[PDB]
Amino acid sequence: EYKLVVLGSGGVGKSALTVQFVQGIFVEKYDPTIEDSYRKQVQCMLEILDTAGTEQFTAMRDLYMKNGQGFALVYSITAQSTFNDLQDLREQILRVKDTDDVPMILVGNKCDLEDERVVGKEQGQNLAFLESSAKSKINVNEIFYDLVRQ
Amino acid sequence: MRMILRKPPGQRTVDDLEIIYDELLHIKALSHLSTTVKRELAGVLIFESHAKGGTVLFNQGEEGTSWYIILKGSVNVVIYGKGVVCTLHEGDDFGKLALVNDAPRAASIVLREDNCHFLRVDKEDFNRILRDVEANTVRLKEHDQDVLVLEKVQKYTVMSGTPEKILEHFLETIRLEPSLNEATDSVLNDFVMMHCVFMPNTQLCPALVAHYHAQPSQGTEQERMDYALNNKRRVIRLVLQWAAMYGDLLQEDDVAMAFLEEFYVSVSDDARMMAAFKEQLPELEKIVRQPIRGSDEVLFKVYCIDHTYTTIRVPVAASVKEVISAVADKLGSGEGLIIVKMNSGGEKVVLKSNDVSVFTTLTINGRLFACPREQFDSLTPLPEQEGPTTGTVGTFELMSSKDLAYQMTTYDWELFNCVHELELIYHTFGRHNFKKTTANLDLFLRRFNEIQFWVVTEVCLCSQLSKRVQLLKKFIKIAAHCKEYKNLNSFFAIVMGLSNVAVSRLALTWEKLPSKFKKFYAEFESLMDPSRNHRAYRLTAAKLEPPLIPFMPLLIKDMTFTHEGNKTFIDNLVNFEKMRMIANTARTVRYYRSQPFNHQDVRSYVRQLNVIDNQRTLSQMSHRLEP
Ligand SMILES: Nc1ncnc2c1nc(SCc1ccc(F)cc1)n2[C@@H]1O[C@@H]2CO[P@](=O)(S)O[C@H]2[C@H]1O
Ligand SMILES: Nc1ncnc2c1nc(SCc1ccc(F)cc1)n2[C@@H]1O[C@@H]2CO[P@](=O)(S)O[C@H]2[C@H]1O
Repeated sequence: EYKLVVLGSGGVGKSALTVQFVQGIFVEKYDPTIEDSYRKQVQCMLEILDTAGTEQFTAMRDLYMKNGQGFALVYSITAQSTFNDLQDLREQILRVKDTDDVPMILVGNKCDLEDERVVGKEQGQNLAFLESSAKSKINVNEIFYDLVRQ
Repeated sequence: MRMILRKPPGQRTVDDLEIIYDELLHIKALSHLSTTVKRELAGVLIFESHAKGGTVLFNQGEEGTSWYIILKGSVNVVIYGKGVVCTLHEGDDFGKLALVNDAPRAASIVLREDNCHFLRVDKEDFNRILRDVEANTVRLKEHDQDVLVLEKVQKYTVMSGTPEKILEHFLETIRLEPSLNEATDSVLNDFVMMHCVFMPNTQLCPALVAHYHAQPSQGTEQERMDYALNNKRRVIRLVLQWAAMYGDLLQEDDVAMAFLEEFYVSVSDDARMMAAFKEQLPELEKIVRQPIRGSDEVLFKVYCIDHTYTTIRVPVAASVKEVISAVADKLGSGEGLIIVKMNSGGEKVVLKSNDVSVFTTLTINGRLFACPREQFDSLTPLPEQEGPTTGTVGTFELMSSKDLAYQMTTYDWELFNCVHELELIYHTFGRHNFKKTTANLDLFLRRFNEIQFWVVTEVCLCSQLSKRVQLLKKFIKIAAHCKEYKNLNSFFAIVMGLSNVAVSRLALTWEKLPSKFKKFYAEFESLMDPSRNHRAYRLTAAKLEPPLIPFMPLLIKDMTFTHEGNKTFIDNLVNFEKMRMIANTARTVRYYRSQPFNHQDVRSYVRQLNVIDNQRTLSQMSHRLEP
């Protein structure tokens, strides 16, 4: 039993990465109301706790942070503001569970589209760094692999 | 061979049956079936021949009594108002859909050429032999393209299709018999609710008029008269379901109001001229905290950088561009303004020109700003945003735990019933795609945060440790009463308020709380377990009977993931499977509100909460209460 959390601002691709990992878009219909909606056995069982659609309710992310063990700080490489929103979420993790060190990974989603890219690869490297793409299936599984190892 | 297949089922010999079976092995329409099934079909399959081109096999609207396979020649699929929609050839099969769904024929089948041979299986023979086994996808085609796709999910249900065909399908399958009033409405409900996504009123209303005036292209005078009359009865029925779904929201739509007013005129004129619609006409005559409407006007303050404000008077559903325009009018400017939301914590979001009805999407203490882009980084919060500096314990402590929870649930129900079902659809798919308000949903969702931060505010403003222990006790009791009243939303809001970092930090307060309430709260926290898709909550809500307020953030999550997890279109066709799932989640809300809910000073307090929503401020207050 493992519990991983996906964090970031809206329009980043959190939900797209979550579905694409647990089941996959299109190939099967996605029902988010059943028991195994966010659980995937990969050997170990992983539950993905995603803040997508509930960002306005800060209590939801805190509850997820409390129950979380691995964390994914995701941003869009086409959005300047989204990279700047990551600093606060990083701090908030080390407050709810009251710890010193926490297993986490930084994620740069939407790496497929370059003619709209305003955020380079360099910036995320200084702060685990991955340039993933939910729709192009790039590095989708890799994100959740690092967290179980840590 | 032909003679053998022309013989009645009960007149076929053992040797006849063997010869027929050997022939069935060469027919490709049957190749996916088992030996067992094909042996049974050998004594049931009827050979049918017709010599003349233009001979009618069956007509649109008739009962589905047979399933056909083409041995030789070709047939035209003919639909009223469309002509020959497509052609079927040697090896193709037709007529399954009406047979299995017990629905009328959606088309006529007419021979394309001279001398056509068919294999036929009649209804009762099809249902005992082929019903479960012959599970081929039903694909209705127009212009060599799929137009409707149906599968066994036992009837074939719509999986995908064009808006026009989906509408045609749901119109034709309406059963007008009074004993099926509930069953008919349930089938129609998905389309009626979800059409705004794939077939907006601008398209639907003209389609309804056209369908209402559609005339059959086949049959005797009486037969044609009867079909057209029942067709009209079906359209009226759909219009009634359509109008009921909108309710008061029709006033927001000029096209829909114009359609309905003219539709009533049409139906009333036809009723008096044909002596028909005696039950439906009076029903149609009826239609021709209070919920906020998109056309309602608001006096809204939009702030300048120096903290002066412009008061604008615009519709609730106004776009950001319309807001910018209204601001620019009163300030007398034409110098590139942008609209930005600002938190009490200084967090800023630039609103897009496209966004509609933003007034109610602000955080509890959020404010709206208008500034040139150069000013964005220099903006700073207003004092009025930072919340109260003194508590209100001296007021609500004198109020009963039961009285507070009851007045909360009462107020919550007024807000919950103000939310229209369609607002859930608009919120999920994006307000800009509809240019509609979700103001009622917005304010009800903000209520969850208001209650949460009320808890944190009062605790953090309570200097005396002894009285602070009395607060934790009281909030736990208010939560318990809320849970009893089936207000699970406000219940989780208080619990999460107690779970807040600034409140959970106060060890000296929690320690001094009696173990009776320590265990009560720990039980509440376990109900919040996100494990197995919030199984603890889901089972709790499932056990409860109708009049209940659900955990709203999880409802918004379900909807979000239904939309993002599923494509709206599959092969350029409407993914109706997705439409059903969204509709089911909205019907869950309808179920929760299907039954009604059963001290002015307590009412006044509960409805006028003044709250801190700045987390930094709350943490700082907490750190000086208990270092
Ligand atoms: N079973 C049918 N269901 C619907 N339409 C039929 C059907 N059969 C026909 S053909 C009528 C006909 C047959 C033989 C003949 F010598 C003269 C006329 N039609 C004609 O084919 C036309 C195709 O275009 P529409 O505007 S739907 O009108 C249709 C009818 O006039
Ligand atoms: N657009 C349509 N609307 C209504 N009916 C259509 C339609 N298209 C068809 S046949 C489609 C098809 C065409 C070529 C092919 F190889 C396989 C299938 N049909 C066939 O015509 C029958 C009319 O009676 P049903 O019991 S509703 O079953 C229908 C289908 O088998």
